[PDB]
Amino acid sequence: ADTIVAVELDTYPNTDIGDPSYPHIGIDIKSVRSKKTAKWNMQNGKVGTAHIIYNSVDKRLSAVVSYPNADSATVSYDVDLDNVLPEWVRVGLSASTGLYKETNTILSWSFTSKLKSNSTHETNALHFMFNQFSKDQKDLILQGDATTGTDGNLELTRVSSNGSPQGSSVGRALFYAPVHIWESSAVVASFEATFTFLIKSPDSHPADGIAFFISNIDSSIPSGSTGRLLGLFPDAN
Amino acid sequence: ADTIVAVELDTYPNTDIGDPSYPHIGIDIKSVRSKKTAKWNMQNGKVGTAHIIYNSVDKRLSAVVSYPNADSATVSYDVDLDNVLPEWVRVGLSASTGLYKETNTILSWSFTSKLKSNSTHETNALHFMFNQFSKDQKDLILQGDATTGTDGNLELTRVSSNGSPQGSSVGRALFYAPVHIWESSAVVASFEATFTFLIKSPDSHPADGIAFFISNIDSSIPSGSTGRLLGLFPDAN
Amino acid sequence: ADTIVAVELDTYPNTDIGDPSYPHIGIDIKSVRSKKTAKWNMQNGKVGTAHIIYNSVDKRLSAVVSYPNADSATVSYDVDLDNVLPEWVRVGLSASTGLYKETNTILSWSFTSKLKSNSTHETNALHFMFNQFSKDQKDLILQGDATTGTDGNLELTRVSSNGSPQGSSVGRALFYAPVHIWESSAVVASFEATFTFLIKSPDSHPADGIAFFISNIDSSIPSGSTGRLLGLFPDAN
Amino acid sequence: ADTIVAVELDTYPNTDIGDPSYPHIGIDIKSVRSKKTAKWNMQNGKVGTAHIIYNSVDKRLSAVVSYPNADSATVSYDVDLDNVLPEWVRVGLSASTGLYKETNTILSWSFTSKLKSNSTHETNALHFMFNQFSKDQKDLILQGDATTGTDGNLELTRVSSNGSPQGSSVGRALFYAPVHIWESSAVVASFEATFTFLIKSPDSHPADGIAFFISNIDSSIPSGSTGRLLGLFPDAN
Ligand SMILES: [Ca+2]
Ligand SMILES: [Ca+2]
Ligand SMILES: [Ca+2]
Ligand SMILES: [Ca+2]
Ligand SMILES: [Mn+2]
Ligand SMILES: [Mn+2]
Ligand SMILES: [Mn+2]
Ligand SMILES: [Mn+2]
Repeated sequence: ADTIVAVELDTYPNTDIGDPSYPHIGIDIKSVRSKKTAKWNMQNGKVGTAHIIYNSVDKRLSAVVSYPNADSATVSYDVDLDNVLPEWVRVGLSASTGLYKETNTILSWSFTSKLKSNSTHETNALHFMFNQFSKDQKDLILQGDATTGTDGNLELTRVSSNGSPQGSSVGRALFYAPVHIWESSAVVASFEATFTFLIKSPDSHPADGIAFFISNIDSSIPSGSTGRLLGLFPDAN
Repeated sequence: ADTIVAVELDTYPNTDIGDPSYPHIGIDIKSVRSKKTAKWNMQNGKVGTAHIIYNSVDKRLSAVVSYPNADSATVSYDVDLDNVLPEWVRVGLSASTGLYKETNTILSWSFTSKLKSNSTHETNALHFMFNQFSKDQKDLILQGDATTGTDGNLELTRVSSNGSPQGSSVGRALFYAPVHIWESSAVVASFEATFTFLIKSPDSHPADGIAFFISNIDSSIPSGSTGRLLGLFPDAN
Repeated sequence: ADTIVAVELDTYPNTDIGDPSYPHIGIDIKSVRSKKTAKWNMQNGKVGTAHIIYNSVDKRLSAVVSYPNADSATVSYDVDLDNVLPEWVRVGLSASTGLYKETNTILSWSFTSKLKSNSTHETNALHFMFNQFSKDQKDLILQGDATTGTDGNLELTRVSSNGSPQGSSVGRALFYAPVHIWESSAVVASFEATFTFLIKSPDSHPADGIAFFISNIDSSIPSGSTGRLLGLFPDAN
Repeated sequence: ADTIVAVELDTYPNTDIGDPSYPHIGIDIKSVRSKKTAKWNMQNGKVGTAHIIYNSVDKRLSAVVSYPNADSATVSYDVDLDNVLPEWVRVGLSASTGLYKETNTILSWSFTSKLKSNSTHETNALHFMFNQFSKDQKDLILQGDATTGTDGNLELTRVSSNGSPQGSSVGRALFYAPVHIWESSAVVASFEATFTFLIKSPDSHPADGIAFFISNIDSSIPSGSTGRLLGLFPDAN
């Protein structure tokens, strides 16, 4: 099985796998049963923004989510990612629906990783920024039901020709290049990610959510990971 | 009196003001008596690099210092800088000598500050990078004995025409623009700084050190702040 | 008198000073009588974006302006800016109204300048990005009628309490730090600027326009530079 | 056959394929017979830096090469790259030796590509920066004799265990992700690249050179492209 670290924007409360009884933001370390959660006042049909930050000095994975005109939600968890993830990873976005559903539309995604060595300075970095997505977006690896180019956006889960979200859908987008998150000479390693999203549903109960994740380079959607598993995990262990 | 937050590279142990009995890196919050220190294996005559990082989510000021071919030193301290510093600040480098002395030569200095609001994204930033310093470096405010342009470097303390460091010297360089570190709409604020330095002395006992600092916009060198006060503080309280 | 280089977004045709008979984008080198113009299909009440680029190898000042859903306009002019401007400059935005009027609202402004020397690499840079403007925006020098903070924007010219633009108005905003555009060791120097603007008028004939400019560090609004002079020039020579 | 655009640092004069009678920098558009050249005072055993710049407004490919303590060389050529290259490309470094030889050592490589659309702003970008290269550099596609990790560098051509360059060698390194250089909504597209290199030879006549190139995504070393063909072209047409 893959190795996954993720920040989830979890729209549906599954209380038997430890979700709180409300939409929430969570930090997931090798399990869908988040290590830490915070209440998230999710707004159906509004564009929101998520930010994720980490560095190897402090060893704290943190995230913040907001909408215009609204207060933010934040969550943090102390974890040494070099003890969880391999030295080379891929980074991605994932989303799912089940019997309950929503659009999982990404309007923008940026990421920056840096490795500073002890050689005079000495800086190594990767940065990408998407503010549109075209039909043939060659620097993304699309998995499952994910598509690019409809209204210039990344649709992680299936949307009907009329714009209605579909149930029982899972999809992911991974950046094409592998990312180097640990190196033996690094004195500080850091990453930051931001994405803007639009979660809409005809229903009072949207599901299931969107996640930013970091994985082994060869990660793939686990079998049966629709719905509450967010396209990330094979089971709810 | 000014308000100062600083990361010190303290080359001389002054044990009556709480220094450990060795060169050390420290976090200074409104006092020269560091809140946290770590041992620093300072190398006379070699070029080193310091990194300083902070964000308003985690509220942890951290620093790392290294040389080529050597292990690093690091220090961290939990502090909410919005409860210490004003909303607008200046950022700078400071150094001093006393009866013991050293060169306090800066070869490069970079800084990045970001304020992310809840408006769609919404990013505000300041970045500067110096890898040389000319004679008339109009975007630096020089204080005390600091000069620019000798061998293209920033000499924080006085150096004789022959290159020998002088005693009883203090000097600072502040970036010309004020820096916005808090704003009411910000959902995350962060800063990072890096500088490369060359501390050389003819003597077995160099003094006194170099600091990266953040201050009120109108900060000036306190009277009598040569030597152990690092050009930062009026007394050792 | 100041030394001015500017890219004008000129909303009102003043045919006796060489304007074409339509709104236009122009390159202004020490005169309001542009060296080069292109037709600009200005849209009253819509948010547009302008981009300005230059480097010292090619010695060509270029600009592009667009709106969403519309084609762009572009203009270029061959000019060695080191023969026009001093080594240190300030950069700014300017706008005016006369007997005809418009809002001259800036929603965002970014700028990047780089000087690459022959020392190993060796990079020097300044970057700033504003996506909001607060009431007390200490890193801007405001001149004339310019204000910050109304709806989070920079209003270059006066707007009544009800939002109606006023006539006979001029205002500018300059970045606080001086900018180094030439240095003796530089092997390549470049700059890029972007700003987003909203020009609205109740009238079929808006005036007078918005400009991005580069000037001597001590530049000030010339006497009598409302209307067709764009807050930039003392006369129409 | 591949489609190649390159900037060559050509160390050996092959006068029957149009080289000038001295080391030179050149712009190569689909042929090893440069469209434009300039004299290059190459220094055996010294670290140099090359810069390459282009944008779609001006349609001018320019390059500058220098050493510390020395004057620069520059070359430019007017060319619309959207009429030469496909919309998606890979970017790379190439080098070769023949019966004459040199080390073709890369110490650093950076690249930035940007696509600005007419949507509010709207920015898309890719940036990478290498200041070291490890043994298993997963974000580089190595071709031919290229290796990474010896002394932390990228060795494009073969070097014996003792550090002597070998003859009859060719090697390339391409960034792993495809790069988007044209898009239908872009109003400005640009790229910039920088690399630092060390060309050393025991011989009074080093050969053959180093190039930065842009190619179809599936580009490979052409058969027989050692020596004067620089790992780029199948023949000297
Ligand atoms: Ca759930
Ligand atoms: Ca001390
Ligand atoms: Ca006019
Ligand atoms: Ca040749
Ligand atoms: Mn959950
Ligand atoms: Mn101390
Ligand atoms: Mn005009
Ligand atoms: Mn040639």
